[PDB]
Amino acid sequence: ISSALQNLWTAAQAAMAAAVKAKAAEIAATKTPEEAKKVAEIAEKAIEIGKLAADAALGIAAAAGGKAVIAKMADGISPEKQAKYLAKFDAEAAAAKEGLAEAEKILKELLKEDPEAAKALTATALAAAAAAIAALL
Repeated sequence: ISSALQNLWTAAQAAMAAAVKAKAAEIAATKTPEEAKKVAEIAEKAIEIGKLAADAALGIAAAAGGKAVIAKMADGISPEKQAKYLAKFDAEAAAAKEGLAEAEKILKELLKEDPEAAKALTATALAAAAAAIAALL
């Protein structure tokens, strides 16, 4: 049902987090335990960045697809309903861009905490997110 789709998305997010944590273990192995704890916290925030970016990309793509669907159902539907659903979809895209802004907010502080670990963990998170987004679509 929608059950299995949510199970798929849950498992994809779990794979993303597992990739980020594997990279985090690689980084922490060359650090003191006291700095490795910091690496772990940066890894958690990078996992969050990856989830946000994936959700935002999916929302933007769904909104664009819906607006294209309305642009074919041209005079098949009244201009009033056209505007109704084009707006609903613009709000959908706006929420996705809000998620992107929050991801940027987190990335800027992670760069203010440890730029090299932030860069590596966020690159791993975004790559796992791209792989999941492509696998779903």
